[PDB]
Amino acid sequence: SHMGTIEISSPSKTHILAFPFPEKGHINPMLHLCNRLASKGFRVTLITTISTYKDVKNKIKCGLINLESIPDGTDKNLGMNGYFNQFKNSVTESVAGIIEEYKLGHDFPPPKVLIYDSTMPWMLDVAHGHGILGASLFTQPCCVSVVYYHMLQGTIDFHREQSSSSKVLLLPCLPPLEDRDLPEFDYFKEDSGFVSNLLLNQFLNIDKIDYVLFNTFEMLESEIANWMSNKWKILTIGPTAPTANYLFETNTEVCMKWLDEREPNSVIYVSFGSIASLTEQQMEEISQALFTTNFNFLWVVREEERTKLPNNNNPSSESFTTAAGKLGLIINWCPQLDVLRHESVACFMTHCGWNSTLEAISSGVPMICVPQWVDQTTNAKFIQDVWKIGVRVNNNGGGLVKKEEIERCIKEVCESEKGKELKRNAMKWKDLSKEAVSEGGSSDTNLEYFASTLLFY
Ligand SMILES: O=c1ccn([C@@H]2O[C@H](COP(=O)(O)OP(=O)(O)O)[C@@H](O)[C@H]2O)c(=O)[nH]1
Repeated sequence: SHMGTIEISSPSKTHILAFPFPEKGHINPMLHLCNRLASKGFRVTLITTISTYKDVKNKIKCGLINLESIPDGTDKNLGMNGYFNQFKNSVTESVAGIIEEYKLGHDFPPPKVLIYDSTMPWMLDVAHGHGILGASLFTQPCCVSVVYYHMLQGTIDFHREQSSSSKVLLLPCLPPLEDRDLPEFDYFKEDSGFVSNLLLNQFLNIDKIDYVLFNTFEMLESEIANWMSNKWKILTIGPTAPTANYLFETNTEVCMKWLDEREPNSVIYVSFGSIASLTEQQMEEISQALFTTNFNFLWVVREEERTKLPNNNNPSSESFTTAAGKLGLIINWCPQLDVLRHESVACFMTHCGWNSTLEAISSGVPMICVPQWVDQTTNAKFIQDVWKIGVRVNNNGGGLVKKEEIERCIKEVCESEKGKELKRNAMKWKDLSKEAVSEGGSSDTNLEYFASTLLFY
């Protein structure tokens, strides 16, 4: 006869903590990843600052994710330094308290891993200091991330005096990068060094991270992902957003109704993300282009940005018939993924934030690139010249993008034979995007590696 005990380690008895930096471009890929992990059966606790808790609570539906709030640690009114140092002190202690709370509880399994935003690398020390694994979630592509790595290593001169000559930078497994293709820190002026260090320091403890996760897929970034694979065991697990236990954004019904009433491939979707704020002159140039183009438009203009519009109680939305006989809608926020996947959307005029770029890739929507800072410039270079799914506008070579140049790009993407090829390329990358996260695809495999190895004794 036999006698003894069997212990089973399963996703249902495995507790994943996740902690995004409180900006939408960081929260959203983290949330999507939490949804996929919950679907595999894991217990998942999303930790987020109290000021983003409401936004996140309104978005998550059907249940599977356990939500915890922590203090903001900031007030958003101070300058970047201080807003950040207080921030790091505050969330270290509060996440540490959550970790210990769940180690001692009985409703949940003890935490086995903390998934933390890659720009908060000190959270690896919190995870290890409490005896649990640390997964660093990068929310930018491999290609721009490697540029930060090379910048941190201080081997090549990244200083730019662009006024006396033009520089082109060659890094391994990357295309030649002109000066305008480098991640853009000069916009931030005296805080350029601080923003820079934030992104560079993602790599301070790369050798010690238990899981390095990238919201990208291998085929999209083949050469550079492999390069990174040979140095670190990175796991490309993207897109974390679902293909065509979910996220519900506001104004979903409004935008879907409006788009349903347009013709297929008739709408330019315009958004500059959750953070960027364009000058009122830049808003003017974009306005006049969209009001004279041969297409309908849906333009997200955030509430705080309505004052920058050309034009006492800023409307939450505004409906238009344009000078070319088309229809426009300005709205404070939309379900961007549903919008990009709508048959009416012909192209995406974007600031080229990474989530916007990859959502567009996963939706097969070609792009007009109007990058503003950090990784957006590098993303635009890859969108136009590598993936060939969009066109980048030309600034005085920070410079204003004039309506005529915006119109140029709209006509190329939306009217020309070249535009038809960009669309074909975008549908191709969308299929590869789907294959990566389907069973046996590179991202499904890499995410299963993370999930399966979490169970090991
Ligand atoms: O009307 C909008 C505009 C943006 N987004 C989402 O907000 C995120 C923007 O992140 P991104 O990386 O593109 O740029 P960031 O906002 O960080 O500059 C993306 O997940 C978008 O889908 C949205 O849900 N509704």
